[PDB]
Amino acid sequence: FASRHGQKGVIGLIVPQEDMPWTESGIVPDLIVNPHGIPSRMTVGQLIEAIGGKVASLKGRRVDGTAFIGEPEEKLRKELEELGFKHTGREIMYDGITGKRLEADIFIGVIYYQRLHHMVADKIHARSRGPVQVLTKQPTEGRAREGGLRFGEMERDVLVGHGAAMLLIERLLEESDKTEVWVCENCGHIALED
Amino acid sequence: FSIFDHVLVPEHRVLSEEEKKALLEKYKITLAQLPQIKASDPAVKALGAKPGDVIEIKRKSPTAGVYYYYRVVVE
Amino acid sequence: EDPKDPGGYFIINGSERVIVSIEDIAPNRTLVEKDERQEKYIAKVFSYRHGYRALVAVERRKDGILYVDIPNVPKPVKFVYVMRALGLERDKDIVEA
Amino acid sequence: PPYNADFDGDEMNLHVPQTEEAQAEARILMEVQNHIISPRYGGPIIGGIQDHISGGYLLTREGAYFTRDEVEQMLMFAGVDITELPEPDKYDENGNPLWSGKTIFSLLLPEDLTVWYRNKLCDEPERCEALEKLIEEKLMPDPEEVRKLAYDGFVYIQNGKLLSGAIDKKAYGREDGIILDLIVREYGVERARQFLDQVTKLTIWVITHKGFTTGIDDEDLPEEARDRIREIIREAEERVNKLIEAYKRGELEPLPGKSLEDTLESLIMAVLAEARDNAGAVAEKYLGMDNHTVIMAKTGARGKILNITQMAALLGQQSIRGKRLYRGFRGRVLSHFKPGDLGARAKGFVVNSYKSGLTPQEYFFHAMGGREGLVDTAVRTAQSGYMQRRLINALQDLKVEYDGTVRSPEGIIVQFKYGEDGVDPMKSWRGKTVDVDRIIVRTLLKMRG
Amino acid sequence: AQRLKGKEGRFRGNLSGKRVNFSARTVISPDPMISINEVGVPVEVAMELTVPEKVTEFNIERLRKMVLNGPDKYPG
Amino acid sequence: VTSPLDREQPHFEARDLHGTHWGRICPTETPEGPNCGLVKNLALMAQI
Amino acid sequence: MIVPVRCFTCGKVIGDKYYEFKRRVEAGEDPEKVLDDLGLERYCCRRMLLSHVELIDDIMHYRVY
Amino acid sequence: VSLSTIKSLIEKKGANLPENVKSELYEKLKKYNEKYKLTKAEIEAIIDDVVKEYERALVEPGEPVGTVAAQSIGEPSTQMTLNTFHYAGVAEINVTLGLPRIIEIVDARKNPSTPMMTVYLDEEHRYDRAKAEEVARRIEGTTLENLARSTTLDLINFEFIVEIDPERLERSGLTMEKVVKKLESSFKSAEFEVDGYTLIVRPKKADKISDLRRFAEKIKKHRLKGLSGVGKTIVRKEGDEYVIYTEGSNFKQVLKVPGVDPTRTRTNNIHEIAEVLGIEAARNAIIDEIVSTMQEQGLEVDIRHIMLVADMMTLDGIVRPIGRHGVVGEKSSVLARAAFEITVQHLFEAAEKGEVDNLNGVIENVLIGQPVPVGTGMVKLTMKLPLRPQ
Amino acid sequence: KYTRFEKARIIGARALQISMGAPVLIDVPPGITPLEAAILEFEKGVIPITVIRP
Amino acid sequence: VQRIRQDRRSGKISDVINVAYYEDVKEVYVNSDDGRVRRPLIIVENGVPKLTKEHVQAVKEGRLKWSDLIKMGIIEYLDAEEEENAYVAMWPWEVTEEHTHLELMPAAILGLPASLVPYPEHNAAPRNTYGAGMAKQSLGLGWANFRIRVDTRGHLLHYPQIPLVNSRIMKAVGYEDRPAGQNFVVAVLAYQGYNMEDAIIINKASIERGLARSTFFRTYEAEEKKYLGGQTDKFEIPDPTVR
Ligand SMILES: [Mg+2]
Ligand SMILES: [Zn+2]
Ligand SMILES: [Zn+2]
Repeated sequence: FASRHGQKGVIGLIVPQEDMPWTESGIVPDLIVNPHGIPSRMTVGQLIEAIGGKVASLKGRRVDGTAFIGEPEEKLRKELEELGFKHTGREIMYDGITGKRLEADIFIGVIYYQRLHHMVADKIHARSRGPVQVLTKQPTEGRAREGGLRFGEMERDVLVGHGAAMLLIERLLEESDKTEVWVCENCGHIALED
Repeated sequence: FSIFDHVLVPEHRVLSEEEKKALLEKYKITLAQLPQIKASDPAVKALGAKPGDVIEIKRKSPTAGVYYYYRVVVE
Repeated sequence: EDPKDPGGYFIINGSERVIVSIEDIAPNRTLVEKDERQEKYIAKVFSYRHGYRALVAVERRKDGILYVDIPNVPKPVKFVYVMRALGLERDKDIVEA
Repeated sequence: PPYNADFDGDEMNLHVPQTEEAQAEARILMEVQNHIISPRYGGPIIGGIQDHISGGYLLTREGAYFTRDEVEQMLMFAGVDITELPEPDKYDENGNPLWSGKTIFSLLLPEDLTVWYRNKLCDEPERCEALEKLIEEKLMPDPEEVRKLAYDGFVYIQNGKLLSGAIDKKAYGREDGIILDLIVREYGVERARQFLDQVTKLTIWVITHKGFTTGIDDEDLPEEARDRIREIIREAEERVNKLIEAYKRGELEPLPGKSLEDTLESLIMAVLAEARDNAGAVAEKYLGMDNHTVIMAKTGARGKILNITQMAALLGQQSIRGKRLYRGFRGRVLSHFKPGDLGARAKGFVVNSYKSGLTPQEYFFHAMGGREGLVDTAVRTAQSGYMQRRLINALQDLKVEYDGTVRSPEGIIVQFKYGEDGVDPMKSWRGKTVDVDRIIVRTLLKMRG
Repeated sequence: AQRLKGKEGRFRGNLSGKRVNFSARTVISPDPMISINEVGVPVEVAMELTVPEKVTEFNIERLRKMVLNGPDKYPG
Repeated sequence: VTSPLDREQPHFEARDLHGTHWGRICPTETPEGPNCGLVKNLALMAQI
Repeated sequence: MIVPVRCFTCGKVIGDKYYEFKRRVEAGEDPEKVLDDLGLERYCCRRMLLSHVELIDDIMHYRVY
Repeated sequence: VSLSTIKSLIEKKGANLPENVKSELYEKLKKYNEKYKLTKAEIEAIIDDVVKEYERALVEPGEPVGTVAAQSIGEPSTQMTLNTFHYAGVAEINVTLGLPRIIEIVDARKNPSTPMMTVYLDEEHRYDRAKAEEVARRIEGTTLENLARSTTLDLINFEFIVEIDPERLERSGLTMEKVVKKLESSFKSAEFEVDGYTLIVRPKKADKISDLRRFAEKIKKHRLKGLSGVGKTIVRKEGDEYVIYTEGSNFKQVLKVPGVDPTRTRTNNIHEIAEVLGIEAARNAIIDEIVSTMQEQGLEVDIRHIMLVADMMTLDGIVRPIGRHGVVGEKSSVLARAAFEITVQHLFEAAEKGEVDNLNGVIENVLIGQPVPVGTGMVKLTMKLPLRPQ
Repeated sequence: KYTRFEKARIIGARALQISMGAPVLIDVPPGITPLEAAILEFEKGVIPITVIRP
Repeated sequence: VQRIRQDRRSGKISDVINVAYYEDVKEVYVNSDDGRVRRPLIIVENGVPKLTKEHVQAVKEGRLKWSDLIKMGIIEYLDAEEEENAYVAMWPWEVTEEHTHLELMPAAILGLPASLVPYPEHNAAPRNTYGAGMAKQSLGLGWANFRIRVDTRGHLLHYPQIPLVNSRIMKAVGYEDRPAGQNFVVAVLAYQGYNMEDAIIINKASIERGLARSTFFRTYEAEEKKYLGGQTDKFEIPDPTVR
């Protein structure tokens, strides 16, 4: 899920409704986001849109958010106070588990969010044995044809750096390709088995 | 002015036969398996050495106060 | 069809193909740059006729002598020489041109 | 942190070893708790991040107190095998008992740990100096004497009892972790794993049930601060204009080795950087410790002071490749300025903050600034990858022999003692071959006890 | 000459690295309730990947129970 | 609007946002990876 | 594509009130007064009626059998 | 206890410790004993604890330190910047930094992009500002075109004409008659007319239509005074000692200039230190350069990996690059070199020479599919067969 | 005494021996896997494999 | 250049002609070729814009169109060459005698997806770029024709909604008729450890009531090829005999 201010993420947990905290005015959040990404990302526009959405939904008409001529922040803050809420956009909530109000006032608003086409149902992929390519006799490529994941040379260097020789040989021979050949030690050439 | 007074240049000295053989025995190495120093190196000129000789270098590394590095002279 | 569809694309074997716009250098433009590697000054033009492109350049090397580069020419020819090849052989004509 | 992963769409692969020897290698060599200390610099790589540090600060800050139910629930949630609560720290009105955050946090530390240092929250060096003097005069101070001089900027632990200071990125954050670094070395990997799990869960519970948020009013500066910032900006702009006027009549002093134009540019940039720093100086001083954004920034959990001074006070100069913006029309960046204008505003100086909004010219200059960072990362990744591949192919097959020497596969000796002291950087005490001070101090406190 | 050169060539594409069996790939999500040395695995992946195990005198009953569970119950 | 250059090279001069781009090319809508700065989109005021 | 039956957050049924709101707001009556008349106090419900767009009417023209 | 007893105890049972460790332990024990009275048993226990920590901190045999060092250098390289600072600040000279500097050092470029030297004055002129300026004047070098306020290629009479600037004179205490004297000493049959902030040159060949400009530039480019290659110089104070930074580089000549402290002068060109001071000084310079470059970016990297890289590069008595024309190119294994770059050329060259690959490395063994000789791949095991259960 | 490489190698050899049919030298809880059986034998000190060092 | 400008504004010559002069080199450039990128601007004459209030009224009432404004000499297109000689003011209230043109709408310098972000000047540029890029990946009722479309892949959001805070450009461009998202009641709070490092937490009841519920489409294709020599494929139930 991603907002239009560049903030993106994945669903980490699905919470039952009675566990979610509720504002003392009767609002239950549809979504909860971490307050930690906001200062680093420096997306103040999302914080302004949060106020603007609730102001629009409370006054009954949409709010213009044009680039350089949209409704200023100070107008929205005063209008929110006019409607009976606090100008900071902070409301008192009660904890959904212990049933008692949180110590700090919580910023809550309405934000436009978009569902992206990167769904886990299309990304999950696992290969037990699968088929193999004709030439190199190695696992195929891609989810569509039961392919195997690429084990890059950087991974091999990581394995070497850990010193795991037997893990490396296991990953590199049995799982991908291995065979037995006849070698004539007299001349080194590969012998023929009839 | 000699290069040995510079802070970047450690102290070089020539190993005679006895310590050369002892060093070669303690690491179980032939003379060809040592780090090489050119006969055209300024330190080789200043100290005075011939090809096939072994130079002991006392380094002043930060990890260990004194560390001994050995190089074989080659033209 | 959807009335909101803007059009402006092609349908080839049932697939929708759209041609993006390439951003080229303006044709028949004399652009001057510094060849500091060989300490020269170069002017470049891209002459177009019937789609064909020809990169023609005139340069001044360290010697102060002008040389002209022409497509399908192995080494740059003398500027006065190639101008002479186009008639206008009079030296005063060169100086006035 | 070891995986450099964030949950914004990242995908990570999983492999299953198929043979018993491979499983044994993975189990013994590659366990996560084995690699708490990074081999690059001998410091922790696994540690608390973001909410862990923030919750630790909330728990261990001065004035924090908790009730019976909160203490029991948080201890049960953390997984601590406690069966009897300690003595209450203070009694609330109506007779309710209260427990301080220090007492609760002390139940996770090993019973005999002792350490003291200075954290990132140090702001009044006299307070820390007094505590250092008290500890130095006698290596075992009286706890009831330390608690009178307790200050959030100086962490001090006595026999597992946290007596002063507050949790910070220096406590168990990966870069500056000390408690975790001491535990992993003095008690083995398993105790460190247990400690890490318990502290993470405890801090998560604290931050969940205390409430932690940021809002649009976190950058609401008072009017006097805005007036001061505008004064600073106007003074800087006037200085730049005076410099340009002096330059235009040949009265400027040419700085050594530089062209006159370059001297003018360098002086202008110095003035503008000084102006932005001066604005940030008051922007920081007017936002106190009670602001959640300031808490997030000062403790090192997320962000830094530059983000705050950009959001609240001033964006400052925008530049590409270390020089002011010049890639526009002839003699001007945008057609909305007169040609030949060298003023600060006309070359990229943005006087607004993200909160107050950017005028279109400032917005265009900011986009110009951001594009350089985007392309810089894009090219730098490939260049670093190629250089690392060359290094890997160069140094792949070197190893430590049984005699201690590092030898090429052809038998050539590269080093007669690995690292010239023989100490593995991962096992080193932060680069140092051995930490003499820590050993002496811990031995003395052990025996003097 | 083309087969033996490049990132997709033999030496760097099929010798120094290759595609492997018994591997899975999916997105990650946070979970603070598990220990640092543990990873949460989907039940769909767990029933697809297998770990060959030999029958011994100390694990016969568990393997027998799993064989009885078949390839559809989770511990099968 | 797509530049015909090679993506792999740095091309620091070509990927930069020129001052004349005002009102002719969007300053923000650009790809993320190696195509950053080489693929661009016309602004709304643009006319060809 | 059609008006949802209940508000996503609280669950109050607001599926029947969309057409009434649209008609009254078109007639000229103040949208906030219309919403308050309908009994939608919490703004979670008011958002659902204010931001909804009717899109069933322009997809009905294409049929698949 | 007495300090002599402590010193004897440290060398008695802590004899295995590195020298810096034995000295640091003595210093710390001496410092602590006066503040807190230490007993004999406490000293013995402290020494035993230090020895135990050193024993448990040693490297495990079979550790693949090379790959770890390569990764510990490569990984921070994704965090460094490219644009550096590009600021002058009067007292500083612009030089390449960040990732390009590291690439330059590792590749051991023959001539760096921004050569720079740090010149330390001898005890004389070291602390005096004016005397340091005089020494810089001795070091600093210039040509004729720099001194020119303006230049006139007069064509009516075909004479070179130069307009002279007072500031270029006063930068060094140089005066016009000195410039004229060097002009007359370094060339013959040229006018070199002496005029107030003006000089005219008109030999017989330049007097005609063909040989004015070409000889004019040759005259214009001549140096009258100063060390060759040192374009600029800047003086600033570090601590209580003044030092000199220079544009360009000529390490050979600076060590002979009077007033310079030759025991402490450095240059950022590795191939100069190698030729002037030897291979070990080049190794130390490489280590210091890498340490400073990575430190300026705020990144923390342990010195040991840098020591490994430096020792690997400075191994054959020269300063080889890390790459195709260096350490990788010196590898004996054919397959190890082939897998890196230019595979076909290496394969055909090996076919010509009849080279033999002994599969002694890691890459070749991985290619074959047999255990590598690192980590657990070098351990050998034995057991006594008649095992009876208990 | 033991390097972690030696410990890993010894445990890997013991686990493979146990899986191939070698008897366990110590009593183990039922249902355990051969790798855990080898690890148990190890920390209990009953190891019949020794390491060669030059 | 003044003579040509007068004819171009009056209507004597085509509007595609652009003229600029360079004083230093004494050169005059006339451009009439194909492929130049231009922007419209209001002509400012003697410190007074040529656009008047009654012109705006006529445009609003539908009496006067944009092409008429072009032909009336009120608005002209400027390419890069001609803009070198211009001096454009940003806002009507900052126009003076020096200015030669007036900006129509500064907010329109952004691209089409970039116009979606509300209050874009309050975000850092990289974040705006990420948002503009991601705006092209979200689900929604892309086209009303989707049911009979034969695209390889497709999506359909069940309950798309109009953004409550939006730019007036999006209504003009027709985006509001085809929205691609929904309005969420969002609370900024560290609810647990399950939302750290940019993870988000969502309510179960709202999901069960039809929040962000979507449908995925995929089209398969099968040809009954006719080979050389008369052999051909056939649609049928495969008999057990066939290999
Ligand atoms: Mg990510
Ligand atoms: Zn044979
Ligand atoms: Zn509702």
